[PDB]
Amino acid sequence: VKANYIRAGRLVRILRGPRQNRVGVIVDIVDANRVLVENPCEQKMWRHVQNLKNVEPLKFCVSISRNCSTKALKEALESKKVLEKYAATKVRRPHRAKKAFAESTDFERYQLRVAKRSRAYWARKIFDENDKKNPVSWHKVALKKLLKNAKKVDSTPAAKKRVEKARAARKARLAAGKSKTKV
Amino acid sequence: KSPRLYMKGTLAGYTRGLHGQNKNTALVRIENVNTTEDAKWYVGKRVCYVYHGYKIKRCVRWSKAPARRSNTRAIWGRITRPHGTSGTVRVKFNGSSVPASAIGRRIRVYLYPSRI
Amino acid sequence: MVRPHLRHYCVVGRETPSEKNPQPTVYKFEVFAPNFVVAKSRFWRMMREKNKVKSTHGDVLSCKVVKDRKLAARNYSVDIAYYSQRCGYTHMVKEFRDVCKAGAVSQAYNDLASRHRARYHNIEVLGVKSIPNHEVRRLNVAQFHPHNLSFPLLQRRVKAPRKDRVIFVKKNSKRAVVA
Amino acid sequence: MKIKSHDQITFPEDVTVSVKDRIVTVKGKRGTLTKDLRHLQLDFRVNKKLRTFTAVRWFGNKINNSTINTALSHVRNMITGVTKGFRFKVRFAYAHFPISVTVENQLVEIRNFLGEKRVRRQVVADDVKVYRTDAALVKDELVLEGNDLEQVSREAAVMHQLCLVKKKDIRKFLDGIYVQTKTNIEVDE
Amino acid sequence: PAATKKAVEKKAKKVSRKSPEYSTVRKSCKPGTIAIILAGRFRGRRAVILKQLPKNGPLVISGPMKYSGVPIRRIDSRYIIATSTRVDLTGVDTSAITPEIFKREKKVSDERAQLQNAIDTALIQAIKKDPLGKEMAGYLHSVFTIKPGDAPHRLKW
Amino acid sequence: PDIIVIDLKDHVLGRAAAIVAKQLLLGKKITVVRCEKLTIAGSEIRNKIKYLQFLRKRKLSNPKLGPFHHRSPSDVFIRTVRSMLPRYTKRGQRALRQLVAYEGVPVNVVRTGGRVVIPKAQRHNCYRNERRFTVLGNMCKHVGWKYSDVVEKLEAARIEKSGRHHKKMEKVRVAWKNARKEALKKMPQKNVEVLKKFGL
RNA sequence: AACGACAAUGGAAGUACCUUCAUUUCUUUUUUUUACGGCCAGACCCAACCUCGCCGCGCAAUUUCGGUUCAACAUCCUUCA
RNA sequence: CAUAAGAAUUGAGGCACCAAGUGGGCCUUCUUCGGUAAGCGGAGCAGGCGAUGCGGAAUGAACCGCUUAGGGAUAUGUGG
RNA sequence: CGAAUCGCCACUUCUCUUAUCUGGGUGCUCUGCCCGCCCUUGUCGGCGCCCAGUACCUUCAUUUUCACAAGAU
Repeated sequence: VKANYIRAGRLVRILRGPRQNRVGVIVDIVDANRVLVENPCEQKMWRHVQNLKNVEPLKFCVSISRNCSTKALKEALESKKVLEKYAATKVRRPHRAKKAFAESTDFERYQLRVAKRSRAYWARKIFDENDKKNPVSWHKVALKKLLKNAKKVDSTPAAKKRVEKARAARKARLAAGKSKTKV
Repeated sequence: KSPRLYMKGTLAGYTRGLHGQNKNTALVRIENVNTTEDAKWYVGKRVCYVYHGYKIKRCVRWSKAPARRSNTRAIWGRITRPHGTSGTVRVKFNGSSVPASAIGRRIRVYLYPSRI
Repeated sequence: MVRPHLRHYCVVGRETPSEKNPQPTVYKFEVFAPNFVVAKSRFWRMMREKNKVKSTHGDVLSCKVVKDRKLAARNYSVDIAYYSQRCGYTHMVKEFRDVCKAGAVSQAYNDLASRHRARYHNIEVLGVKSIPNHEVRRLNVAQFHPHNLSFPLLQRRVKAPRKDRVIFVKKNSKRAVVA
Repeated sequence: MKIKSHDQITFPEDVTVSVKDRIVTVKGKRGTLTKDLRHLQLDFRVNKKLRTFTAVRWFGNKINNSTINTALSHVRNMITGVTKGFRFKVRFAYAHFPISVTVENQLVEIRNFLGEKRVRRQVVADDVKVYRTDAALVKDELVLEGNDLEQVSREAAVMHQLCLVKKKDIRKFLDGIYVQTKTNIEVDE
Repeated sequence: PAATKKAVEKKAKKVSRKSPEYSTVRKSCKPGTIAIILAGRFRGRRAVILKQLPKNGPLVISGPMKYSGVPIRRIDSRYIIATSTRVDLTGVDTSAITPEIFKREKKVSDERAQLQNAIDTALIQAIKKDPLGKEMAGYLHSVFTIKPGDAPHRLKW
Repeated sequence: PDIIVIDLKDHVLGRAAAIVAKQLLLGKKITVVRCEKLTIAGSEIRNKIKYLQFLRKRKLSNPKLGPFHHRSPSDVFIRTVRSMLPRYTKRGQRALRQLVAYEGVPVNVVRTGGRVVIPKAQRHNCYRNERRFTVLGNMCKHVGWKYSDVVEKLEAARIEKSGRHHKKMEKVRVAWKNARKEALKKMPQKNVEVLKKFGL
C-alpha cells in the first residue's frame, strides 16, 4: 500500500527547510531528490527548488502541465481549492497550533488544561454505566467484592449474627463518633 | 508541590582535545535543551550542585531559620558559552571544581539571576 | 539541483603589453571555477601552454561572473577531458538535464570523483550545452524525460535524535517506519 | 540510492493469489499454495482487482531487474501446482545389477544397488506422493507427484542425489535412479 | 523597539550621560506587570509589580494576597519573569513606600496591615477593570510551576 | 528520567550500543528487552566468523582468563556496550554497576507506560530498507545459546497476558473515549480561548 | 573513626576529613552575594558596497516532437531547442 | 642623486681582546655513488635530531603542528 | 529585610537531592484494520466506508464552570 505517487501538480509539504510548511506544488521534479515548486504566496513560496527529502506530498494531485507557469498555476490551483482541502486536513492541527502554543500565556494555558480536567472526573467515570462497566478498580472491585461480600452479607462468611454485632459496631463507631466530637 | 524550577542537567566533562583537557572548564548538557542557540540564553547562569555531605557534619555557621544545619552542601558556578548543536555548555566556577567526582552527576540549572 | 557549488566566471584577456605585439588579439571563456583566483589561473594556464604564454608577461582585462538563463531545466550535454591514471588525457561524454550548467559541472566533478575515481585538476571539463531535441541522449535523462513522468518512492530518514527535538529519549509513542 | 521500489505482483486468471504481504497465497483447483518472500518485494500495482496484476518495475539497479521475473515465474508456478499439479516420473536404471524400489507410501524404499549396499529410504514429504507403477509397461518406475513442483522436484533431485556412486570410474558408472519426466500431473484447467 | 528609529534623539547628539536623580529602570520593564517570582521566599508565585522603590533597586510586588497568597515585597527584576500582562496602577498610590518599611527590623506591623490593604484595593479595581487576574485562570491563582522540559527560552508567550 | 527500560526489537546493534554508551555515561539505569531482536548485519556466516574467531582465542596458559562468552543475546550487547564504554574506568565501572539489561523480558512492569525505544537505534531506520540483515537470536542460536527455545515459550505467554490486559483496556478506553464531549466549548472567550483550536 | 580491581608510591585538580595556621569581626565595623559613571570590551536589530553589462522577458518566428487518450487528434509546443 | 622611467631592508655599524667547550654522530625532503638487496653501505645540497619540550599522527628521537618566562582571558595550529 | 541547597518530595518515597506512569502485538504497505470501492482501472484518479489515531494520564471535587482565605514577622 504504497501510494501517494508524485504526480506533477502534487501538493508537497515543506518538511524541514526554513521554508517548511509553506506550500507549493510540483512544477518540475528536478530529478532524484529535487523539485521545482511554485505557489501564490506572496512571500514564500515563490518558485522554489526544493529537496525531496524535505518534502511530503499531500495527496492533493491536480492536473496541470509538467513544467509550468505561475500564472496558469496560480489560477488553476486556486481553482483547485486544494489548499483549503489540505487546510481541512487534520494532520494540520497541532502544528499550526504549535506556532500558536509558543505564543500563548498562562491563563490560556491553564484553561486549556482545565478543559480536560473538567472532563476528566466528569464524563467517563462519571457515570453510571461505564463505572458499572470496567469499572474503576475500586468500583469494579466494590461491585465484585460485593459479590464476594455477598459473602458476608449474603453468605458464607459472616453477617447473620456478627453483622448484627456489626450493627452494634456501627453504632459503636457512631457511639465513639458522637462521643469523640463531643470530647 | 514545590520549587522544581531548574533543569536537571548533568555535568559531563572538562574541555578537551587529546593531551590537554581543561579541568578549569567543565561541560553540562542541560536536559531538554541540546540546542545551542537556545543554550545561548542560559549563558552565565549560575548552576548548582547540591550534594549531601556524607561526612562530618559541618555547617559551621547558622543562617537558616537560623542554625541552618545540614550536612548537605551545595556548589554554585556560572556557564560560559554553549557549543555543539546538541547544546554542550561550558561552565566555570568562581572557585575551582565542584568536587572531584561530581562529574557525571546530575546538576541543576537555574534560569536566573533573571534577564527578562 | 542548486547547491550552487562551483562559480562561473567569464574571463576576457589579452597578450602582450609590448608593442612587439602592437595590438593583441583577445581571448574569452566562460569557465567554471570556484573563484576568480582560480579562474584567472586557469585562463592563463592554457595560455601558458596551449598558447605558450606566461601570465606574468601578459594581461587579463577582465574576469566577470556569468549567469544562467532562468528558472527551469534545459538539457545539458557534457564533454570531458581527464588526464589522470598516469595516462593522461582521456575524453568522455556525459549527459545532464537541469536548470544550471554550474550544477552540472559540479556534479560531474563529484561524479568523476566517485565514479571514475578522479581528481579535479586533472579534468578539464570541455563543455556543457542545452540539448534541444526530444533527445537529449543518455538513458537516465531520457528515463526521466517522460511527459507524465511521475513516481512512487519510499523508505528513509529525517534526523532521529536532534536539537530541533530531540536526542536519545525517543520514542514517546510507538514504531513502524512512518509514511 | 536509485529507485527500484517495493511492492508486489503479476497475474493471469483463474486462480486466486494473495496480492498481500511478502506472501502470495495462491488458490485454485488443486487447492491453495502460498509463499512468503523475503526482500522480494518490488513495484506492484494492480491493474484489475481481479483481473490484472503486474509488477514490472520503474527504475532501480541492475541486480534488481532480474528478480522481478524470477519472482513472477515462481508464483506462476505456485499457480501451476494449484492448477495442474506436478508429476514426476523416475525410472531405476541398471544393467549389471538389477535394482528395486518400492514405496511404503509414507516413505520410499530403495533396494538393490550393486547388489545393494545400504537401503536408500526417503520419507515421503508432504505432497510429493510416490507411486511405483508397473503395468502399462510402467517400468522400474517411480512416480512422484503432487502440487508443488519444487517440492516434488526437490525430493526428486534429492533422489538423483540419493543414487550417487563413487570410486572406480564414471566411464563404467551409470546405473542409478534417474529422472525420467518432470511434468504436471496433467493438463488440467 | 519599536519601528523606525535612532530613537528618542534630538538633532544634537548620539552620545552620553544617563540617570541623574531619577531612577534608572530594569532595562526591559514597565510597571503594572504580572510577575512570577522566581526564587527565595515566594518562588513560583503570581504577583503584580507596582513600582521600583525610590532608588535603583526593587519592585514592589503584590498579588493581592487572596489571589495568590502574595505578600507584597521588594524584589529584583532579575528574580522575576515579567508577564506580557499589564495594568495601570494609576489609582494605586504606592506613594509612601520606602524601604525602611521593608527592613525586617521594620516589618505584624500595623503599617503593613494598612498599607498592603490599601494597595491591594487599588490593584483590585484595576484588576477588575480588566478581568482574569482573577476570575478563573487566575491569572494569579495557579498551582503548577514548571513542568519538566520546554524551558523559558523556549517559552515565547 | 528514572528506572529506565528500552525495547530492543529491531535495533541497530552498534548504534544502539553507542547510544546507550553515552547514556550510561551521562549516568542512568536503563534496561533492555527484545534483545533477541537486536540485530546483526547481513549473514549468519559473517556473524559467526566473527564470533567464532572471538570465541576461538585463548589466554594460552590459562585460557580461562581472556574473554568469556555468556552467550546470551543480552550479554553480547551489553558487553559491547562495555566495549564502547571505557572499562577500566573506575567511573565507567560504577557506571556499569548502574546499568541493567535482562535478556527477554520479566513482565509485570509494562502496563501504563513502557513505549520506549531510542532514536537512531531503529534498525530499519538505520539500515537500508533493502539491504540484507541477520537477527541476534539467530546468532546466539548459532553459537547455541541455551534458552532460545524457552524464551520463545516465555514470549508467547507474555504476549498473551499482555493481550488480556490489552482487551481489558480496550474496553475501558472506550469509556475513556467517552470522556466529555458535552459542556466543553464553554471554555471561555475573553483574553482569547481557542481551546477549540488548541486541544479540543 | 584513615583506606583498598590490583602496580606501587606519582602530577594535577577538587572535595571530604583534619590534628591544622594565621587573619579579621557587625546594636554606625566584617562576609557572601546584587548593584554601579564614565568606563573600560566582547554579541543582537534593522540600512547599504556603487555599477556598465547581460540575463531575461515579452512577442513573434523557424526548426523542434512530447504530457493528455485505450492511442490518434485537439493540445506545431510538454519543452527542451 | 627624479624618471620622464625600475628595490626592499637596514631594532646599529665599524672594529677587537681573549679564553672554552667540542673533533664517534645520528635522522630527513632533495641529488647521488656501491651492491640484488638491505631499517645496508657510501657521498652532495638543505633541514633536523642530537642538545625541547608543548600540540597533533591509538604507538613512535628526527613524521604533522608548533617551540617554550609565569599566569590569566580569548582565538586559532595540526588534528578532530 | 531585595539572591543565598530551605525547609518539599522524602530512616514506610527511592535506582537514586523533586510529573503520574498515557502501557500489550505488527509491517513499511497505509494518518483509524483503516477499510472498502469505484473509476480510460493507473504510476492512478475519484468516491465511498468506519470510529479508530486525532501518540499521549499532570490528581479540589477544581481549574466545562463562578470563585475564595491566607502569607509579608
